[PDB]
Amino acid sequence: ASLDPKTGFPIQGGSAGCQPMTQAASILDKQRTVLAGKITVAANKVPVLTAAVDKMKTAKKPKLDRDYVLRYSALYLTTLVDAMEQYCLRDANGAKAAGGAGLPKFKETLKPASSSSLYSYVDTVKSGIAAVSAAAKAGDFDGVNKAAGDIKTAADSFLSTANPPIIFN
Amino acid sequence: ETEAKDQLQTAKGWRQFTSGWLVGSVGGASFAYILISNIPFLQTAGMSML
Amino acid sequence: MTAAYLPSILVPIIGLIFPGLVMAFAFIYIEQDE
Amino acid sequence: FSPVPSPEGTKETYWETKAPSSDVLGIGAGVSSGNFAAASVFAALVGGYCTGQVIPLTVEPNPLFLAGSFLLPYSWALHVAAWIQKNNGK
Amino acid sequence: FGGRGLGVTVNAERWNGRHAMFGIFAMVMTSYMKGHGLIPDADKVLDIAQWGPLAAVWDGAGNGISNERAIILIAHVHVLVVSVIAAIAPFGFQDTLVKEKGYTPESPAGLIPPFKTGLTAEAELINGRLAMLGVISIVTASLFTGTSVVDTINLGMGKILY
Amino acid sequence: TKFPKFSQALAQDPATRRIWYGLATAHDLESHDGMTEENLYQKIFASHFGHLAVIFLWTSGNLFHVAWQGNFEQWVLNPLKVKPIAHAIWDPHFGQPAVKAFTKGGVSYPVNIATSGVYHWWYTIGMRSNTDLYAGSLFLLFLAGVFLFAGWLHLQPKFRPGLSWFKNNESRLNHHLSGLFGFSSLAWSAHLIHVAIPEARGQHVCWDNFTKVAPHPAGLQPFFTGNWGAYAASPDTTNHIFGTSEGAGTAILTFLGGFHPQTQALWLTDIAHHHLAIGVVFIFAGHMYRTNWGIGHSLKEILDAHRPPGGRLGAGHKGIFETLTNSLHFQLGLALASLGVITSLVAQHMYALPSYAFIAKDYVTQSALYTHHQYIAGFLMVGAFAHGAIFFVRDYDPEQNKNNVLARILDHKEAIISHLSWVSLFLGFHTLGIYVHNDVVVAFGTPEKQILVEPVFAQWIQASSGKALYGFDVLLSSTNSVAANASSNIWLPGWLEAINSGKNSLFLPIGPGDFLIHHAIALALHTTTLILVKGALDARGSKLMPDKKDFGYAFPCDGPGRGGTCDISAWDAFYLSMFWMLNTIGWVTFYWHWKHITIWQGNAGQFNESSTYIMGWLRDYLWLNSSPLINGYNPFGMNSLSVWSWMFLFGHLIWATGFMFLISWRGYWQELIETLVWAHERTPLANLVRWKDKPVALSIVQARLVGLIHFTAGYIFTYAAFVIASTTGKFG
Amino acid sequence: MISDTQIFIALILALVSLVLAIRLGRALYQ
Amino acid sequence: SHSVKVYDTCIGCTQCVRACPCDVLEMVSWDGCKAGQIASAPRTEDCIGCKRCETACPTDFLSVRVYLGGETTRSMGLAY
Ligand code: CLA
Ligand code: CLA
Ligand code: CLA
Ligand code: CLA
Ligand code: CLA
Ligand SMILES: CC1=CCCC(C)(C)[C@H]1/C=C/C(C)=C/C=C/C(C)=C/C=C/C=C(C)/C=C/C=C(C)/C=C/C1=C(C)CCCC1(C)C
Ligand SMILES: CC1=CCCC(C)(C)[C@H]1/C=C/C(C)=C/C=C/C(C)=C/C=C/C=C(C)/C=C/C=C(C)/C=C/C1=C(C)CCCC1(C)C
Ligand code: SF4
Ligand code: SF4
Ligand code: SF4
Repeated sequence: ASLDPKTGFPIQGGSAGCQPMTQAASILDKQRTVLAGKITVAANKVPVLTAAVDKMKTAKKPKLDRDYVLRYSALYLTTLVDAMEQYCLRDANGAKAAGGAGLPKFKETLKPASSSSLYSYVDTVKSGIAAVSAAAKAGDFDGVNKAAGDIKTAADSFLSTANPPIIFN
Repeated sequence: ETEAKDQLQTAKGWRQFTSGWLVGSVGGASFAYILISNIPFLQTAGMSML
Repeated sequence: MTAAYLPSILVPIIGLIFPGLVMAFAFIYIEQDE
Repeated sequence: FSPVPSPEGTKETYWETKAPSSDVLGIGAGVSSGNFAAASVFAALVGGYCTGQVIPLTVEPNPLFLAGSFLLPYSWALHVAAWIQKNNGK
Repeated sequence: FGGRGLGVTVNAERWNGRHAMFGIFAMVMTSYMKGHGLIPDADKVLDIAQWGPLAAVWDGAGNGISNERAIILIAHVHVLVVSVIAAIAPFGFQDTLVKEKGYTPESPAGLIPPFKTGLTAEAELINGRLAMLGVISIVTASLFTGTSVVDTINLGMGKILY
Repeated sequence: TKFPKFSQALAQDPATRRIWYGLATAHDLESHDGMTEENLYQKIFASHFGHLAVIFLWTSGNLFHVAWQGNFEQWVLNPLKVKPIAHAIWDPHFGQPAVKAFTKGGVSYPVNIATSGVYHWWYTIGMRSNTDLYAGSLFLLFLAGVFLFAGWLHLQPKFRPGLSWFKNNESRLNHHLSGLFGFSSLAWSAHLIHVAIPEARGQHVCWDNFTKVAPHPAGLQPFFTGNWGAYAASPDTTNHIFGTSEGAGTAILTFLGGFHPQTQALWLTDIAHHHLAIGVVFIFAGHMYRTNWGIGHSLKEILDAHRPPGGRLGAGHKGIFETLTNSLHFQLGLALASLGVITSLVAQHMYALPSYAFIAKDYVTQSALYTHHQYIAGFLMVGAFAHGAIFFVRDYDPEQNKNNVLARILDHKEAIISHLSWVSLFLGFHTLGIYVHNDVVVAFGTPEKQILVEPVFAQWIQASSGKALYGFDVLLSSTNSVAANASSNIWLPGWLEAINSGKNSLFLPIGPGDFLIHHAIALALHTTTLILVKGALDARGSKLMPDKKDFGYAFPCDGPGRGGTCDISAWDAFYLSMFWMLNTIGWVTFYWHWKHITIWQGNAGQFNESSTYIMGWLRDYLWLNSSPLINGYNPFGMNSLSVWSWMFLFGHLIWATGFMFLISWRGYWQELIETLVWAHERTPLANLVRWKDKPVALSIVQARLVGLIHFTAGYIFTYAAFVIASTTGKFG
Repeated sequence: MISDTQIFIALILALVSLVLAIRLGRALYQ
Repeated sequence: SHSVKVYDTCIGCTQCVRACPCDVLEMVSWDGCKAGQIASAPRTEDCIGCKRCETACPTDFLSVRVYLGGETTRSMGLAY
């Protein structure tokens, strides 16, 4: 019914029968639950960054770790945007993004991730990545904290409006 | 494997011996458990009097 | 840890049952004549 | 212990003479000793020139001078073949 | 080994059948048992101070086995000690797990044994094959659909257990 | 009576020797009853697929246990501060202080901290999350299954390779050079260029996007125009933070040289360009041999024609082709000598030129990896000489090898062995004498009197590569040199920065202590070679036993006659050289570890002053660094070094237990065992239980092997506990 | 993080590898 | 059992047979050596492998040659 906070897998089973032979879910829906689970893992790792930045600020001599903030951004924030862009792509063009147009390639000739109803949240997360990096260069601890919170709100908003089908399979 | 079972040094006799040893060992262990649980002196090392 | 139950379930099985069983079978195989 | 296979066309190359038979030159068995000696000197000069012109190596080296620089070690085997062919009367 | 009724034999088919019918009973019974909360202190995490390092699990919360899991395991230990005593020291009449080396292997049942409504061997084998398949069906259904095995047992029977 | 089904001589033995000898001869398929050559090569082929699968299951296990129980995602965020987790501990013998003491790594459960470096390797090659470590573990489980099925499949009657296939030397060499070495190095460049390079620069590339994400912005158009230098344009800046987009370039192939300034590892674009170069080279080398289309070389023709006309090698290599192909022991010896040199190269080049990001700041990992691969190196090199001895005993035919290089090596066997005896004695007398001279003079309060000899030849080599410390001004060290000018535009600026900076292990400063220890290693390598060479050359016979070949490779002795023939077999010279291998890898790893821990403190001068005498090695290395290790538990508590503290004692025990098998011999033990046989038969309630196999004392060769295994295992476990705990406890 | 289902997939593939290992060991043993 | 061989360099000195603790060796008529006799091994099943026969052999390379082989209760020297 939802996706696991850490592992991101389907959580509960809760004629659209979940059992494989009788599954009514498309491969597109299963790809969408995979992408949504990856979005869930990346978004739920935002509290870990918030806790780390609070530890940095409360130290006896406080310095922002640009390496930690930038590596966390590279490891989770970029991943969160790519997973959301792919979900937007599947929502807009449809089955074509699921492999209907073939192997992923340049000049894929399919509708872009933009023009999707859910794309505005992806723009919010992109602004969050830029703020996380800018604050890390500046040394502003509060900037990193608020920027991560903005990303967390945007990803939760994305999942809520998306209403992703959870395919236990 | 031999037909005769009247001796331990036979396949059937050692199987009967092992059967008896398991039943006796579980029963003896159980008997020790029942006795130690019931008797406070056995629960101690003999220092219950002290 | 996810599947934290598995170390409690497997480590005694792999560390006690596995050797006991394979030693028992290895003993039977080395001693047997035919 | 079992017959050891060799590719078809494998022939005997063990020698105790002054020079090995020209068959050890493979495809170059019929080349004259003058032709190897001239190819050897030509390869030494063009290989040494091509090597020398790109000794300060840049991120843009001339690919023809790199390929031509391989003629210097090739010239060594050419003059060994020249010696073998002169001592076989070729 | 194989000449003692072990391996892919009808003796092994019968014995694993008996264990799977008991296992289907035990799974149904534990589903009903924890659905009504009839296992005492089911969520209570056993303390290493009383039970030692065998109780540790490493689940982030609690770091110990729960009391429910320990209780089901102790039920299994009761029937395992019965199992060992029955394997090594069987009854006079009981079918034995390890048959004597020189024995007559019972004929394979075939695709279907003859149907006898009484407490017959053929009925045992039919129900046993069904129960072993049933164990696979429940274990796969729970695995595939991401539900607890107790829950899929309850769902199959129409929530009669709880 | 049927366990060694491959040996009727052992299967009719009524003693306990049958079990031991059946276990110890199990993999010697050549000696099995009724063994043909077809069946020998086909069982070796199938069991090589089983080794392939075991390696893949081991690697899948390391990946699975790190994906499941490790802190890889926490470590990749902050790789210099987080300690990598190998796997969790579930031990029901632990106390609650032990459980708390091992709960490091940022997790909630006891853990082992990994010294294998797999975190740094997986970080460098692209892996970012637990999902891709797990995906790698799954793929290796699939590959292990594929190679287990291949092993079974090539045992099936239609799929059984013939001996003509197994001895196709030219097709196997063509494919292993061009496919196994070359194309997989080229494919590894593709992995770096397509995956590891973009993910070192922040851009995720997986199977989900790698056909729609170009490694280079231009993208396969400069390659197909000859504009190859466009792939080196805009390299990674010195401001690059590994794993992120800041400071990142666009180049995918460079020859910058030196080290990435942050990770202190080789540039990944250098590594991608290395595997592309070495790939094309190996692929070209794999077109050397004639297979089916009339171009190429016959290996027979090359070997037959390489006889110098001066006659100094005799018949040269005539007949060496057949000997090699027919002899699996000659091949194993060449393979193991070759492999042993490489894993020594692996150990030496991975500490001086590390390729993995943020390793060489993991001092425990660097020490463990160097020690591990040098011990593997010593084992492989000793085994190469062992299988050369087995080759001479079992596979060498003198009539087929008349006046070859092999016959002429045997012809002067005494010149070879006596000159190895000379050089061993030469080095040993002087190196020990200089060390003892230094010890005696320092003891007498006169350190100045010490014979300290500078390692000028090696320093000249360092200077020739650009070290400016010694002021040699040779080649690269001299700014105005032909060598320096040539590499100036390509790799020299980075290399000079790397070599001259003292922050790395590249061409570490060498002084008198380094000279003395290198000479000690020379004595050790020469003495292990003397024992092994004496074993190989005298394998087939000696004045003491002329017909030694008729007895095999491993036999106890020829009895007490002719003065005494203990340890006369070629196996027994393997046995004796195994101690000398352990001693030399001991000297090598003691030297490496002491020099590195002193440099890592910032106190390299402490090695410089104390390494020139042996009490400096005893007090300042073994005694000084023992203290965190032997205090891993004490009456005041324990910490996470308790396991190494227990392993260190465990190694001392095994090692000493080995002495029992090596000093005390069979007749004593058989006379003990006969009194125990009497006692068991005469004891009431105990004589109801009877052995099926008559208890005998271990054999002479078996006990030499058991003592050697115990000695060796004690050696490994003691040093592994020391090298890991002293480095962990010190962190420097 | 790794799911329990992901661990079960790994255990399935390792069981398949165990069966193939048994089959290779029996074939090598003859 | 062990395999015990006698080579034609045997001078018929009878010493290896005297050394034999297990009556493995005996003397047979042979015209090859001056003594008119050569050692023989018709009882190598009793051979324990002690190699006392090899020690007693005065030939430069022992004419009597014990090759330790399969072990039995007899060749292991087992009184149990
Ligand atoms: C060959 C590499 C290898 C090694 C050395 C280990 C080592 C260990 N594993 Mg295993 N493991 C591996 C691979 C490996 N793992 C793989 C590939 C998987 C994925 C299926 C697992 C899954 C796994 C689980 C789920 C658990 C362990 C656990 C453990 C620990 C306790 C032993 C145990 O219960 O085993 C149980 C292991 C299995 C049932 C899986 C089989 C392991 C491999 C595939 C067998 C390969 C054998 C080898 C290649 C050759 C065998 C012959 C040999 C005797 C000569 C121990 C640290 C336990 C743990 O973490 O406790 C702390 C635990 O609960 N492992
Ligand atoms: C490698 C794996 C391994 C594992 C998982 C264990 C597990 C355990 N050991 Mg350890 N042990 C091992 C290897 C292992 N042992 C080895 C190699 C040695 C020799 C050095 C020892 C020597 C040792 C000693 C000396 C002691 C233990 C004890 C214990 C118990 C922990 C204490 C506790 O909570 O008491 C609670 C323990 C119990 C309630 C006992 C449960 C009995 C089990 C469940 C019955 C199993 C039936 C049996 C395995 C049938 C097998 C037949 C055969 C064919 C396999 C626990 C059962 C202690 C112990 O015995 O505890 C009393 C103890 O005193 N161990
Ligand atoms: C392209 C074709 C090809 C390829 C890829 C292979 C591949 C292989 N064959 Mg060969 N083979 C071929 C064609 C081929 N074969 C042909 C045509 C024949 C018939 C004439 C044979 C006949 C044959 C026999 C008879 C045997 C093999 C064997 C093997 C296996 C070698 C064992 C191993 O793991 O080495 C792997 C080696 C490497 C990966 C390269 C070594 C790298 C060197 C040592 C150092 C490099 C270090 C580098 C930094 C690595 C770092 C790793 C990382 C941790 C840093 C290997 C899988 C053997 C085997 O095991 O059977 C299964 C065997 O017995 N083959
Ligand atoms: C003065 C007599 C003498 C001479 C000329 C040689 C000559 C040689 N020996 Mg030496 N050797 C000798 C005595 C001698 N040996 C003695 C007494 C021993 C027993 C300790 C040895 C033990 C020995 C070994 C173990 C080795 C040699 C080796 C060698 C050779 C290399 C040269 C070398 O480095 O010497 C090295 C010399 C030694 C290691 C020992 C020196 C022993 C003392 C100093 C000499 C004895 C003096 C003698 C009593 C003079 C009395 C004469 C007086 C009454 C007038 C060479 C054939 C080596 C070889 O074979 O390499 C090719 C080698 O490995 N020898
Ligand atoms: C500290 C321990 C130690 C030492 C010093 C040696 C020393 C030596 N071993 Mg031995 N060895 C050892 C342990 C040791 N081994 C162990 C544990 C094993 C495992 C079984 C072996 C197995 C082994 C084999 C199998 C071989 C050696 C060989 C050698 C020689 C190699 C060095 C050399 O050639 O010249 C160095 C010479 C020395 C170090 C001798 C020291 C000089 C003495 C002390 C002069 C002192 C004179 C003084 C006045 C005497 C006072 C006596 C007093 C009563 C008056 C040398 C004799 C090899 C050999 O003989 O090659 C020629 C060889 O084949 N060793
Ligand atoms: C040395 C050796 C000897 C001989 C030669 C040799 C072969 C070459 C070599 C190789 C040795 C090798 C390669 C040895 C390899 C040994 C291996 C790979 C052992 C793997 C064991 C895995 C197990 C027991 C997992 C079982 C999972 C289960 C039961 C899960 C089930 C399930 C769960 C819960 C979830 C899904 C549903 C169900 C199905 C219900
Ligand atoms: C015992 C036995 C019996 C018979 C069978 C058998 C198995 C074959 C045998 C075993 C034999 C065994 C076990 C043999 C073991 C043999 C071994 C280990 C040989 C090692 C060879 C290393 C060489 C030649 C290094 C050369 C480096 C060079 C030239 C570097 C040059 C340089 C470069 C390029 C760069 C730097 C500058 C300089 C310095 C100029
Ligand atoms: S002692 Fe042991 S080894 Fe040395 S000879 Fe006598 S028997 Fe052979
Ligand atoms: S001892 Fe040697 S020589 Fe004398 S008899 Fe026996 S064998 Fe012949
Ligand atoms: S070995 Fe001992 S027993 Fe066997 S023959 Fe020679 S002497 Fe007689």
